[PDB]
Amino acid sequence: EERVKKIIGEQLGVKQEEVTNNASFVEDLGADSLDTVELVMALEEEFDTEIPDEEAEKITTVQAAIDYIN
Amino acid sequence: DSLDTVELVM
Amino acid sequence: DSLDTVELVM
Amino acid sequence: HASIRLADLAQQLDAELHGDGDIVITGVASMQSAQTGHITFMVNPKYREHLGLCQASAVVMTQDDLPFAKSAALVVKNPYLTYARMAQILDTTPQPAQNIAPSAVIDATAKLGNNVSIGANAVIESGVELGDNVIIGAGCFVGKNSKIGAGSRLWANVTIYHEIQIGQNCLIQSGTVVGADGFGYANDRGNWVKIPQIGRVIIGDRVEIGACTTIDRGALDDTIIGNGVIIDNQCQIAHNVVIGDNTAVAGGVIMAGSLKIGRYCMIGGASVINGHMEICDKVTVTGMGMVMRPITEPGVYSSGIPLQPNKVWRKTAALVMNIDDMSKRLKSLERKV
Amino acid sequence: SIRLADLAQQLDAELHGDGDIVITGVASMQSAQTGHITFMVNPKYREHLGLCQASAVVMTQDDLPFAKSAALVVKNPYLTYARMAQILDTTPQPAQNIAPSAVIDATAKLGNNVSIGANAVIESGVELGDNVIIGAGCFVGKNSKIGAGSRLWANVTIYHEIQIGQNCLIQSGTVVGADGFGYANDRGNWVKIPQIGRVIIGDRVEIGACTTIDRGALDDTIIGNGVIIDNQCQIAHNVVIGDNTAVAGGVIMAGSLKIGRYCMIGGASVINGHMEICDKVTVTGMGMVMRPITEPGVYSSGIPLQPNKVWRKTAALVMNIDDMSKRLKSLERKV
Amino acid sequence: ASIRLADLAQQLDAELHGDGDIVITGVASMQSAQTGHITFMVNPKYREHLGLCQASAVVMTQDDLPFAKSAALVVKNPYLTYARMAQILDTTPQPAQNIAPSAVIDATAKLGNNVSIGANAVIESGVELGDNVIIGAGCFVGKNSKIGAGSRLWANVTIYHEIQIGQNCLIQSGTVVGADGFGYANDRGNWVKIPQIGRVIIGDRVEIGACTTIDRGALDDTIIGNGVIIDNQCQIAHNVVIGDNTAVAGGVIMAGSLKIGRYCMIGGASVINGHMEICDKVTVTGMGMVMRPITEPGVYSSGIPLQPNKVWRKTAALVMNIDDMSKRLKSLERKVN
Repeated sequence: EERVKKIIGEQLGVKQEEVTNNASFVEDLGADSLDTVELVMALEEEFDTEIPDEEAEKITTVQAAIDYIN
Repeated sequence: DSLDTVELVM
Repeated sequence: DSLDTVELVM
Repeated sequence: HASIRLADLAQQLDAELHGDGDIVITGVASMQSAQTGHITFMVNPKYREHLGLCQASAVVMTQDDLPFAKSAALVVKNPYLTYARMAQILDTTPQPAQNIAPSAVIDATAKLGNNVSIGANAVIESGVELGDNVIIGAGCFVGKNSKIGAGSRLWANVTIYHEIQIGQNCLIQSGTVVGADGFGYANDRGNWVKIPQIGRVIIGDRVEIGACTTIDRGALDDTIIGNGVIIDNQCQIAHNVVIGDNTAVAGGVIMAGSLKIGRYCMIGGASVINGHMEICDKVTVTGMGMVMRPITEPGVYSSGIPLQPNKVWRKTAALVMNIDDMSKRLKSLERKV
Repeated sequence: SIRLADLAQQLDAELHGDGDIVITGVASMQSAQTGHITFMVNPKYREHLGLCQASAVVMTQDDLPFAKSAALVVKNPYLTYARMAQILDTTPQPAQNIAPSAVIDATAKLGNNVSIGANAVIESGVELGDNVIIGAGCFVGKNSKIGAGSRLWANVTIYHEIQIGQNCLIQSGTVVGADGFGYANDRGNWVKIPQIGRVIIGDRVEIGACTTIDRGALDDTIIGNGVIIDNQCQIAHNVVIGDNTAVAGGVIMAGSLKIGRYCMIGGASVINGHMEICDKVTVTGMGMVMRPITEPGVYSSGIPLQPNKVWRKTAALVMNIDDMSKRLKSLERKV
Repeated sequence: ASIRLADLAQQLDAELHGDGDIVITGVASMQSAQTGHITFMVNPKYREHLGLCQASAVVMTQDDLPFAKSAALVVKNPYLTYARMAQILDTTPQPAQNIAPSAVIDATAKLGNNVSIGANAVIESGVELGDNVIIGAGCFVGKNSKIGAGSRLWANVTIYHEIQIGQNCLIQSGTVVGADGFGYANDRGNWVKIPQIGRVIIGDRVEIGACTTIDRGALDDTIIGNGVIIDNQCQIAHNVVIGDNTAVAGGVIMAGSLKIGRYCMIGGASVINGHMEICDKVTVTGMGMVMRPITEPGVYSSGIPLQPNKVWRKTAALVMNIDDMSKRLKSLERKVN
């Protein structure tokens, strides 16, 4: 989880104290129009994988991020 | 249009 | 120019 | 107008007043600049912790913000819309002109309605009809047989050509030109031959147009701006463009000839739109959109590659321009495997 | 108003139908009523002729069988349309006679049949050729010269020492001869470079509305004969544009750009300065002209609209295209 | 006027290599220069052209000197020296001289010493024009606006109400300062106008080009810093703040509430998103699509340059289907591994 949360923290330009299990990228973490797509690409690299379009679409908050890799 | 044939051929 | 040397390396 | 009691304002705003209704409100101000007598508003709940800093006599807010108020509060559903309304009530914006200036040059055949104001050195041509309460700013030109509807207002140095129709309660900012010749020319063996542009511009009611915008007249039929349209500064609206009701055009948009835009659209700044095509209702184009093709389905549309540091961009540009050779190398690799 | 036979003769058209039909104006095919002449270029409109209410239609020999009215048969209907629209033009003049409210310097030289609109301002040393028309509220700066037959609409601004040729037309809001954007940098402070070059506009140049043509720094900004420029264009100092070139709306040219003859610059293109574009170049809309163009032809740039969802991906993949190159190459190394 | 080469050399802090008695009548380009003219060179590719140049004097550097074929003025910075000598030998006239009888000046307007107001200019109530201020013909200056000493407006400039302009500013024709910002609230599809009652505050030594529009603030002010230069056809939305000595080239579109730092250079036709900050000493190259804040100094660029049309078509179609391409790269990237 903390791995994901460091990536979400680094991309979105936030401090780890703001990455809440509840937090939505756009609403809570000031994600712009390219932010989540670039964040999903970031999780693609440090998790040596590939996220399908039917699924990344459902990755808009850190719970949805963590709950998918798990 | 200008792009339509290229897209089709693709 | 701005793109010449990059292109050269290519 | 000048002053208003808080309770009277709240009533006009259909707001729920919490605090002293006898408070005298003199104007609207930002949260950071508000002082005694000023009303401000809050939309984002982040500002809750800053209400202590704010020196307004009153704050427009929602029910949930109320326990955080550090002043008299006006409780409503939509603080931003309420702000628009109260700013209208407390508006300090002057008029472009008052009465008929002696230095205005007004043709004898021009028809003026009741309570028309015309500013210094403005020029009104023959056959012009100005509706009741029309205000023409200083140095404007209103060309032959043009019609400006009741309550419409032009700021200083606006140019209206001939046979133009402007509906009621429109507002046009300075520097704008409505009804210049469209860009019509036939090519005779390399030489350009002028096509007289004898259509008009028909602007609906409640249309707001920004500064230094150009709206050309039609070649034969008309350029048409539907009701409630808003157009920002530096826009180019070419001959025979039709814009549907309530559409918004942001600054610096370039529209080519014979474009039809539907209702309730939002065209983002510096978009460039192809002509002789249609954009259906409820379309949003984001800033700098390169609108090459027709748009038949509603939704948000975008184009463009955002900034990169110069060194990085050079590589990106060089690689994209070479993308056909990347697409080639991949087909061959796919073959091998 | 004109007789169809008389109009056809001025147009070098073959008249097929009643020469005595009276023509009162031009109209679109769909708006045309009795008394109106219209035209047709695209053969797909042939079917539409049967519902057209025009007294006459301009068309080609091939279209003639499909005609349902008097027809003017020509080789080039669009061009004929331009000519007939000129004959039947209802556009007023920007001014007639010399308005009493106009402020004209005593040293201004006026030719014959000059008309100047109300509240126009003509500076010292100005020369207005025969039949020049200056619209209401215009300013024409010191020692500027405007040639015979040229016309400015209302609220045009011409600076000092500007030369405009004959039979030109400039629409309202346009500014010709303002200072070029010349500054030297002195430890972060901008020091103005006075712009003492001029603008020279040739004959039969037509310029749209809210266009800005800056004067040169030392030598001149030059617009060749027969050039057409649309609205909202920016022509920087020391730009040279060749004869018969067309510049569409909202084009931004940078300093010392040289453009050849017979070019077509599409709307909202952005053109780098201190370089040359040769004759017969077409740049399509929104062109990013960064490099010199030495060969004739059609050039383009830009990625068109996509649904916002799709675009987001497209944009992110492009900004990361370098990584996408490295991985394509290592995957080649491997195999 | 005219000036002896030696006296010009002194005023420019230049080393005179040649006859100090030569009379300089004006500045000219190397190609057009004749006797009596002084020119300059910066690029060393022109050293070989020096034999053909007919200037009475050339401004150059120490390493250029052995190539001189005329009197020479040796300095550290020829381009800057050019700026200074051009100012000394400036032939540009003034927009106006004395107070024209046709100017319409409100009784309450206040004039400093040696103010010139051109023909048919219109000056509203409460206006303050400082010493040596020049207002060109056809200008409009709105209620209570204030223009600092030494500032000059060319013909047909529009200044709205409550605008403040510092000292020694210069504004070219067609420019509109202080029009309403593009402020509207949406009420069930109808746009409701938000009056814009902030102002525009322009610092000292600001130069603004022609047909540029700078909107007044909604509540607080649009702010242009000292020593800012803005070219033609620019749009500066409500509540933009521009830091000192920043340069804005032609046709830039700025959205509302953008803050730009000091010593920035914003290239022609850039489109800049609003409600964000650009820090100090940033350079954006022509046609930059500025979507995101810029926190670190340096040069930033965007855009894909021109290609022959048939090439562009493929480049476009492939870029557009780049997702289907990246996917195919991944599949193959797995099979091999």
